[PDB]
Amino acid sequence: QLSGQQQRLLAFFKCCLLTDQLPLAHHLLVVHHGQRQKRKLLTLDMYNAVMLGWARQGAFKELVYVLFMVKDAGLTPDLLSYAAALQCMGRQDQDAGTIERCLEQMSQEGLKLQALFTAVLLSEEDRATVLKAVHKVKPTFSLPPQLPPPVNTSKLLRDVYAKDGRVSYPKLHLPLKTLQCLFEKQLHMELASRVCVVSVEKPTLPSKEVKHARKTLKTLRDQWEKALCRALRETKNRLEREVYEGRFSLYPFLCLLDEREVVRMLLQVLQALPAQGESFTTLARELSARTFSRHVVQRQRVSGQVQALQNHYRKYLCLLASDAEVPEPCLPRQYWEELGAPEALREQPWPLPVQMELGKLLAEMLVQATQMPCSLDKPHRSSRLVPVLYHVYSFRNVQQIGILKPHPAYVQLLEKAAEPTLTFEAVDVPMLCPPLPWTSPHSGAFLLSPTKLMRTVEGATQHQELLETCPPTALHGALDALTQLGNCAWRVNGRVLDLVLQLFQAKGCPQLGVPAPPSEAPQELRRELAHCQKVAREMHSLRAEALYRLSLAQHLRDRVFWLPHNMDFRGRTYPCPPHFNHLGSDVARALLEFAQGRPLGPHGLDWLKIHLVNLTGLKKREPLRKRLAFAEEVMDDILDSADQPLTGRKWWMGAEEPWQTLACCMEVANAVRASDPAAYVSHLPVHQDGSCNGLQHYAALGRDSVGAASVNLEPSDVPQDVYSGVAAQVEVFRRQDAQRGMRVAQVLEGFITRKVVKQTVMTVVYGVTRYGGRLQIEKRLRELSDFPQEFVWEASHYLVRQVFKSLQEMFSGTRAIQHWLTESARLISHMGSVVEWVTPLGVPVIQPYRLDSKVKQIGGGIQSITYTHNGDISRKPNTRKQKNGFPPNFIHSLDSSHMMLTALHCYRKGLTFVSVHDCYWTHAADVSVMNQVCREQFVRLHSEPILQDLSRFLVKRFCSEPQKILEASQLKETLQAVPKPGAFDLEQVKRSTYFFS
Amino acid sequence: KRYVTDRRLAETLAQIYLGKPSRPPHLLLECNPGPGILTQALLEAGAKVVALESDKTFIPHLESLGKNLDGKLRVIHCDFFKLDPRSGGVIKPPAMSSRGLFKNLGIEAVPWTADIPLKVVGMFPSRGEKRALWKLAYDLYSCTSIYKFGRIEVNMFIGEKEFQKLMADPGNPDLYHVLSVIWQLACEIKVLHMEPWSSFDIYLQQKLYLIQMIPRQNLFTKNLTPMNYNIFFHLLKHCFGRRSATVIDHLRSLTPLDARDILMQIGKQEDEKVVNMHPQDFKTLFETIERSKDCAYKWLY
DNA sequence: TGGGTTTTCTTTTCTCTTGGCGGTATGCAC
RNA sequence: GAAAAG
DNA sequence: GTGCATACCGCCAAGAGAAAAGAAAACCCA
Ligand SMILES: Nc1ncnc2c1ncn2[C@@H]1O[C@H](COP(=O)(O)OP(=O)(O)OP(=O)(O)O)[C@@H](O)[C@H]1O
Ligand SMILES: [Mg+2]
Repeated sequence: QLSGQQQRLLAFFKCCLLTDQLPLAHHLLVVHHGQRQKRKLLTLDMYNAVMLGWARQGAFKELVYVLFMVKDAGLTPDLLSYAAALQCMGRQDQDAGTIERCLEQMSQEGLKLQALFTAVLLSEEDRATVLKAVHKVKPTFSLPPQLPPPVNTSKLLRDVYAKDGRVSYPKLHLPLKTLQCLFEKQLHMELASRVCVVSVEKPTLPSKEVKHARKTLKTLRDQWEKALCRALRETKNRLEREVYEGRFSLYPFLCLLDEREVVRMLLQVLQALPAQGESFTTLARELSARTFSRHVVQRQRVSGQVQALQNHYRKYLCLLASDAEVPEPCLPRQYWEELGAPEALREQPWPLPVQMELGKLLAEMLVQATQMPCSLDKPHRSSRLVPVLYHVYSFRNVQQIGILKPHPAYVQLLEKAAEPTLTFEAVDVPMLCPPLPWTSPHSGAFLLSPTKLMRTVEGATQHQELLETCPPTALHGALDALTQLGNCAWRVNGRVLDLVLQLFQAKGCPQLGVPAPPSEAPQELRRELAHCQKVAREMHSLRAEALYRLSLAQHLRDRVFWLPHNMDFRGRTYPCPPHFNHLGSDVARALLEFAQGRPLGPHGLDWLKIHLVNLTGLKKREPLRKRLAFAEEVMDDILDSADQPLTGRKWWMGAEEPWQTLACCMEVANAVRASDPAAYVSHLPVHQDGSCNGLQHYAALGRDSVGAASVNLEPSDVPQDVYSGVAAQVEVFRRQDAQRGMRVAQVLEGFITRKVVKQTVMTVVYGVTRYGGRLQIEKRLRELSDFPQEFVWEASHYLVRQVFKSLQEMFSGTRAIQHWLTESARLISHMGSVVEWVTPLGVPVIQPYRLDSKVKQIGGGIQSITYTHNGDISRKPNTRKQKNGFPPNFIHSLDSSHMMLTALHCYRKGLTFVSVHDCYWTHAADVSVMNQVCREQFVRLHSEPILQDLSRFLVKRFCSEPQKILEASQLKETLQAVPKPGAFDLEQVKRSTYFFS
Repeated sequence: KRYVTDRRLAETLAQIYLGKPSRPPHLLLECNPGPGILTQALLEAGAKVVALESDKTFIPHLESLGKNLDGKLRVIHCDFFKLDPRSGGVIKPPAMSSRGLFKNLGIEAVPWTADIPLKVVGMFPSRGEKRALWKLAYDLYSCTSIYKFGRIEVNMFIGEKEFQKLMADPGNPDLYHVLSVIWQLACEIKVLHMEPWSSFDIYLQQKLYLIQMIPRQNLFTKNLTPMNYNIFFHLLKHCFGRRSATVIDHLRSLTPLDARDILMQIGKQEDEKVVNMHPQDFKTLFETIERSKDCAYKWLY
């Protein structure tokens, strides 16, 4: 790779290209001419950048000067140099003989005229100019015609992507003009880059102190606005002086946005800084990320890409709009590509050091520019000026942590002048329009903001380049499934919102999930103060997140909104808006319902009734006929819980999922009071969930008859649970341990239930330490009120044992597959590699767990913060993490593939399908069809030899070493040592009622 | 945690542990008496001795042979570093509470400002003089664990490394830190004994040393209260976080008050470094801030 | 062989590494 | 330091 | 050719922020 300062200079010249500051770039290129120490740092890419810049202006003298610079250091000109020359000669309307001479020289040196139009990444304006320049000399030369788009022909994705089939793709309930207007609304939101929402906290009455503090804060913010502006222009002139002499100043990066936008962003991050201040490097990363994400939107605004996106989008909406018909039905990505696709090349992220210095410069200039009067008690009093922010440190063991903490007077000014509004970033808010179809790992989700295909903690990431090395048709199913998940219109259940806002604004109800305010918090002495601070801080954080979620729910109350979906590195699908989505708590799931509704038909209402029982937590171990009989027994309780939620018999609070049960009670109450219940149009999603879907996939891989009986892959009249049986065995050992000299047996009594061992028995097939089981079986015991708090540790270690004692001689094939996966991960990580595998749908998955992280240091004024490179710069895979991660990551890849196949085959049948991870949601009318499709896709996924295909792929990928195979023959034989499949037959899963229930 | 078999000059340390010959109500809380040779050396003094052995293998013999002592030993199974539970469910034989130990002894000291209630002799392990040294100071300002009832002497063995660093002043500026400031004003720590570390057997090195940990009445003040101590510590660690800076820079990092005004209240003038601070200087820097009652915003802890 | 280090995986909200000195290498004015 | 989802 | 300013790297002390409570055993550096 290049040097660090080489990256600084390359980013400098690229940002001078994007700020249209060519004399500055030419001057700094001239200053590094005349020395050898830093012209050695100058590489061909920087000269090509200045080459292209002077090309786009039509300048020929500087063009020839840069050519002489390239030939002066012995550097050979590249394809981009001749493309830039042809661009400048096309723009200048050069004489045809000289362009002829240029093309003869270009063909003489060894260039490929055909490859320059394709291999060189360049805009369509550059393409048109170079095409005109060539065609003035060679008018018979032409580019190859566009091929028809490829069609994926894998066996699992053969029924989809087959044109000889009867399809009924579902269509949105909104017409073409409405969706165009929603597109314009979301475009304006993403151009504005921020959303202001009204807080759902009850308003404080106007007072003299409130408005006085309001005016004081407004005057202070205007003073800071002018101070930030003055400091920004003084820094701008200092950095321009530092560019005239040859130095990397960060001047074009500060010229990437207008001054008002940078001052506005700095005022925003000043506003959104808590009383306990955030880490300094967190502010640096946040400011760099916000500057980059606003530069992206500004660049598409200036370049004309927004208008092209509009022109493509109003044509794309004819596929989804109800009133508009396409001539040939097709998938959204296929209609995006069959329509003339707008050009969207990836924009490269900034170099991470330069990101850090931009963030640090903005943070330092915010710290220095803002000053407040120290004595706010008397405005007429003369007061010295103190900084609004301070650099405190916090020490954790060896660690020294820099924190920017606000002034306590500024904080007291913030809570005294309570702000009625709240501000969100536009990517943290649900989309008002259907998202862009995922046509590549670079285009999709939000309209103008870049969204990653795979979620990652680190900035530099191995997953995206692996997503790009694969064949183009490999990711087609995953992209179409993510598009289908994002193409689900959501709306807010306003009644549940009314009840939760009723309880939030008053004294909260902590048992239902509505947080209580710290005004109701409790208020040897130091022990009481410490407990008061701890409880108050926990309640305050909980109510803060509830305030954010409820404010977003109130904002989207009358709007149809879409949640674009993203992946993790293992393939599971997460909606991009973080606060308000259907993967959240019971309250958030109760708020959300489908916007398009389906008539219930002949079997809808029954499923709704079953769903209600499924949300009570009662009759979990009963057949569906017993669940429906129970729902018919408690119908009056359902009607009273719907009609009188907080003023009646309050049955729904006793449910395991109370707000969801209340919403389903309202849906059932509306449906049974309809004149024709088949004609009732229902918008409430109905959920089908797998009983230990990890065990389901494990038994499907191993073909274990006992496991496929135990988790419902074998047909049965009753549902089967592993948790109840194991908990019964633990109660047998607890009764055996009773009436002896052990106190924990009589302490436990009836606290051994499904819930306390649920997490452990769920986990154990993913290798769990005996120490982690203590923490795993103590929070569930700590939340119990009848449990004594003294014996939490004793009962925790009592439930660590007698569970693994109960789980011995159980799940033999599952444990064998676990052991083989664990040893394969251990030996792959032990040979200095990361574990990599391909899903049956073709998605490549790699594990980013490396120890000994590479660290670098920034020299600065306020402090020196350490930043970590993780984009393959670390060269040691972390064996413990790979071992502990592979047996769950493979199963998560498998059930993500199952969900994607179920989604793609339900889409062809006109079904609205969404999914929480292993919980498939659809309309109550379509549940059986979904069930049917689910079962076939399970049988279609597991008819394929996933273990054997994984083994031979692992042999091809990780066993091809020229010399390392001598020591790697042991891992070669362990990859060829899948345990044999048992005697379970998969088409019985087609007849399994309680597979998903 | 070392089991010492050497009897070398045990009488001299026993007599300096004894103090006044007339009074044997002073008790010796001997920690880790494995072989019991040091136990017999402490019994040669004639005062009552209580053992706090924690290892289960050496504890059954420790209850035995106490009849020959005619009641000079009350064996309690615990360890001196844990005492008051921090994240604790029930009582286990390795760790008990201060109330249980003090009710077994029966000794309770209502006033802190009176004469010393009790004496503790002990050791620190090969790794962990810093952790338990931090722990005793945490117990010592806010009255917790062994210091919870009274002003108990903790006369004990330390490494020589600490006795260089903990008794450091701005003289010898290379080794100087926060435990130095806390302990040198907290206790009057003098010279007792200087035995070699490798001379003592364990069931090329820094030499062992012995210190007197005796708290001072000057500790708790109208401005330095036992409840404000965590405000105090965040000065000392932050001021030594970057130690080549003036105290004005660290006060502007830690306090919204005019630092130069605080320095013209204490006396040092505007160039003066955190390394050139005596331990009492940090205490005075803490308490000059407090009496400005009009300025309510005093700290950024 | 003896001793320091972590405790199944993913995701989200709340809000947890820096500093000082000294030595070595390199580039520039007289 | 806490909470939630799978 | 020589001395001084600048930038980069090593390296131990960080005060190994108190948990030195804890049933539990395997992994990597010494
Ligand atoms: N803690 C966890 N560790 C690993 N995988 C987990 C964990 N929690 C959930 N999963 C994964 O999510 C799925 C289980 O989710 P869920 O909470 O519904 O449990 P379950 O045992 O399937 O539930 P139920 O029996 O109540 O229907 C499996 O695919 C499993 O691999
Ligand atoms: Mg489930």
